[PDB]
Amino acid sequence: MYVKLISSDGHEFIVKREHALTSGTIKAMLSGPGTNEVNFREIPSHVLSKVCMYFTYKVRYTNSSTEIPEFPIAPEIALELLMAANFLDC
Amino acid sequence: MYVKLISSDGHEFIVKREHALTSGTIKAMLSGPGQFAENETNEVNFREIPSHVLSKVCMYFTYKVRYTNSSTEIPEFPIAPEIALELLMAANFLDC
Amino acid sequence: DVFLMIRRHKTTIFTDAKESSTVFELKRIVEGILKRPPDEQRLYKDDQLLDDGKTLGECGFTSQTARPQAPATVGLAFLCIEPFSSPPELPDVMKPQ
Amino acid sequence: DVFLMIRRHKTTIFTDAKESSTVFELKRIVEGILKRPPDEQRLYKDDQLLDDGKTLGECGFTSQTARPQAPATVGLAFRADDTFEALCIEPFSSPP
Amino acid sequence: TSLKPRVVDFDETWNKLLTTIKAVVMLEYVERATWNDRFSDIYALCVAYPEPLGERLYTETKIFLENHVRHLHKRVLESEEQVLVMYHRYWEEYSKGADYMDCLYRY
Amino acid sequence: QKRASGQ
Amino acid sequence: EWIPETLYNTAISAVVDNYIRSRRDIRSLPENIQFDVYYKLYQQGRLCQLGSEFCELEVFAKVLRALDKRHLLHHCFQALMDHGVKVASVLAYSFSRRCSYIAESDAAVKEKAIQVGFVLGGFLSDAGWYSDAEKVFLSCLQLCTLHDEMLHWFRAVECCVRLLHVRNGNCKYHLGEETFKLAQTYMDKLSKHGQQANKAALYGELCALLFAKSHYDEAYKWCIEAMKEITAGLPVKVVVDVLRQASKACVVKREFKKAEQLIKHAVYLARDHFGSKHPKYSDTLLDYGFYLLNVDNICQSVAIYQAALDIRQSVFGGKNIHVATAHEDLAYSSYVHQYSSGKFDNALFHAERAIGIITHILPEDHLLLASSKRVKALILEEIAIDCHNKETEQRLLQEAHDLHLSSLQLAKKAFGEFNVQTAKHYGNLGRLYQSMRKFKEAEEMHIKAIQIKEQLLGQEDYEVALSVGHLASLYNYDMNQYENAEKLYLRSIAIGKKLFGEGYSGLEYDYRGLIKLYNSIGNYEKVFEYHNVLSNWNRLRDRQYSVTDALEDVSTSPQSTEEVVQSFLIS
Repeated sequence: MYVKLISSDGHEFIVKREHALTSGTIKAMLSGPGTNEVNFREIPSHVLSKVCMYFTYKVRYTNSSTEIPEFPIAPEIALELLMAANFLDC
Repeated sequence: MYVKLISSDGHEFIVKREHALTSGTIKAMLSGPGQFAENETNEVNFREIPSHVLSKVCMYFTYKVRYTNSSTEIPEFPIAPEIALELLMAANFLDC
Repeated sequence: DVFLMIRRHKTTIFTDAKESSTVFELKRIVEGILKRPPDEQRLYKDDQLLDDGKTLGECGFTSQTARPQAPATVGLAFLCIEPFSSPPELPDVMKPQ
Repeated sequence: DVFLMIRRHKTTIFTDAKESSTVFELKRIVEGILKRPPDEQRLYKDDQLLDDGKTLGECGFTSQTARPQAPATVGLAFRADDTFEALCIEPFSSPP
Repeated sequence: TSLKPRVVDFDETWNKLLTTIKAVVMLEYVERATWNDRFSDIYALCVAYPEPLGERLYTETKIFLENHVRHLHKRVLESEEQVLVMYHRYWEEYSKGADYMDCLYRY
Repeated sequence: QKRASGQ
Repeated sequence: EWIPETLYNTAISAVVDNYIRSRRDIRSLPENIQFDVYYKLYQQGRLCQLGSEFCELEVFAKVLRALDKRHLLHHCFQALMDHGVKVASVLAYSFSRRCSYIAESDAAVKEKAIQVGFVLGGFLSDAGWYSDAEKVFLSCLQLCTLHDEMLHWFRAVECCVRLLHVRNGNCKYHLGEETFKLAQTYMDKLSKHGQQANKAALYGELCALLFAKSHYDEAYKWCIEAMKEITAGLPVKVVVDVLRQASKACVVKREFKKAEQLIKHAVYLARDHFGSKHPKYSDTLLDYGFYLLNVDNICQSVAIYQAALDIRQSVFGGKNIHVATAHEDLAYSSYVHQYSSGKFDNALFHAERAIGIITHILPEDHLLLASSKRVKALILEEIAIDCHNKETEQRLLQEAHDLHLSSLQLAKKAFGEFNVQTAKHYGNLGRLYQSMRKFKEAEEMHIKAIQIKEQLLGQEDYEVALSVGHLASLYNYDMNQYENAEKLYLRSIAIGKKLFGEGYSGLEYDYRGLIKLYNSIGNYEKVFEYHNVLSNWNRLRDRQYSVTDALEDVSTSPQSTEEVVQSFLIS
């Protein structure tokens, strides 16, 4: 029910499985051989933390009645996070 | 009569006083306690302005005075695009 | 509702909790995956231990400052919370060079 | 009126003279600046010999090729220990 | 060092300029090297990064001059029966000490 | 012209 | 004389010609130099090389600190907006995104960005981009709400006084009241805690919001309250802002003795400080011409909108709402001035221009587009009468029918059924139905027009009388109900001379109508009884016509500040 989300620098970011199913790549990583750890040797930890912060942001705010606040993506992290968003297909 | 402008690296640029008084800062630099003249040649120690641009300022000084209210069309000042920036910063500092 | 991450050394617990909940039930959430006894585990927000008696709202973890996009942080110990990484320092452009 | 850039070592004197004016009075202008005798100073114009006489018309440059927009450099040197030293002018600076 | 904008601490520049501006107003002796140096410090404050310290420079000078004239005011009001000699002695120093300081603050 | 200036 | 160019103006043209290589290093130049490089790019017409830098907020923060050359920035900014690139909406969004990220910071960084917002939002609001300035202020407002001390409460009320101003140029009145109510929440909190805030600029905006919604009874109440808080320590920009809005509420209050001293002091106060070229000076002239048009001083009202337009046509580029607003009012003033002559070709060009601009920059359902749409329709119906081509007469008069109804709907949607502006369209549509030969339909429009104005304004008012004369001409010239028209002409006659005397130039259509009124019901003795009064109107109008232009009427230093306020307050 928890997914071991390690980073390039050996940093784990475990989160609920239903939250980690927002990204289509992680859903594909869970499928096949191997709710366990998945190799993330390319994506670094400082940008994967923001992905995990987005995961709880996406699921909680689905069909929200109120206006959803902007997800903060810092300027120093924006370019690296964008490739992570495409690679994860989040 | 002659004003001895000194660049950052120590290059003197001795030019006539009348030419070097078209510069607002140099006019202000000589006016005041800057008149304690060595002989009749007042020196100006530009701490920040480098030498390669200070020649172009001085070469502008003779360019302004000679062509002032001239009858003929004035040739454009030859300014190297590689130094068009360091001269731009030294064209409002010197007010010339 | 209060969203938080729990960091002991590098494990991170992105699990929500009610603003009126106490620390005791959140400690049971940590042992769900870390499979460690809850009495040994102790939490340290801003290097300060949190009492189990006080609820989440009494520790400053207000739901208005615990948004899902920027959840508040809290430490954990059985502190050695290492930083994630250093993002590449982008130039300020307008700084002289 | 030809504009010149008589310069040695660090000094970069800016003056002017007529197209057909004599080279000797050009040394006289420098004579009244650094208080050196006219025969003491030697004009090493473009690393070639320049006699104390002559004139600017056949000196090697005209008014148009030494315009105030970009005047042509003229070397200078003095005689020390009963011998004339060579010119030692250097480039102004390296513009970044 | 170039004349491009750069970050500069106001206190170090203002203290290095307060001694010159104190001697300029009172018609004291400031060497040619320092007076031409003090023009760059004025410039480096009006184009300082990130915030141009031109307002702080003009406020501190305004406070400094307001300090100075009321300092001269205390040295004249106490000197009764010779105010006219003392005023003009302190006026020709300040009348030249304003135009000279006007040139320093030209930028 | 009979209705004066239009408001 | 052939004077050589300064080394500055030469080095500027040498770094602009090498802009591609030196674009990185130009952004590090001082503010005075940096703006002169960018303005040179506009002079060379290389707007693409320029709008690529103004879209960044940090550069537009640097070129916004050049207060001396702000009048050149407006023309350089407006050129970008017409060029294509949405440099206003990009800056406003780029500020809101950057402002939303420093919410979790200290009071030093937050105050740095709030001051950027107050000069950016103070520029977009100044250039007319009210829909894009509000997004800047709404981000600046939510920075002040995070910290709830006495220091930041003075900025939240500083945003709300500006938010109330960008929500009136955008004609979002229904949000304006909620903004004012939110301001008082941040005003009472600050005022109670031992720090009284100047409630003078803020009440001046309500003098224009409630003026806009035709709440002239409520407008004058806040007109007095605004000027009671005028203090000599206030900025001149704030002080001249209150005076012009106070004049507009006093003029529509139909009291003109107190109105002239407020706006003539405003024009003087906006000319000695701002000068004859700053947009604020032209803004005061626009409200000054409102005073002239309602006091029947129509002769020099055109010359004061043309001055107002020509200032805005030079500072605010081609397609700007402020230029369009001047085009609207100049078209209306030229409409009123040349109504008797019947030639509307300069007036039509101005009215068409004010629509070619507003439709480009505003949505199709904007209130300010409606008021600028009625002016063309008024001009079209007069051309549809003066022209002798029956095919042109019918089609152009039908085009003016679609414009009033479109204009009426936008006013009726936001101002409600019971307002002067809604009734003003009823009267204009009533006059149009008269020209459309729909005399049965023209009856019920004027009746609804007068009944709404009489219920709101009162039994005796200048607007009501001018509407009655529209109905009086209907009952007299083409409906032959002379008995009904007899009381209507007399009703406007008393009100017309009540505030203007017998020399009111609008009485020409009132006295002449009385002559035709008595021509078809006998009683030819009274025909000569009104015939000499028409000559009396001729004598009492041309003699007072000779007057100096209003531009020099204010002259130099006519009165003093904190004296016109006291003179007006006691009366």
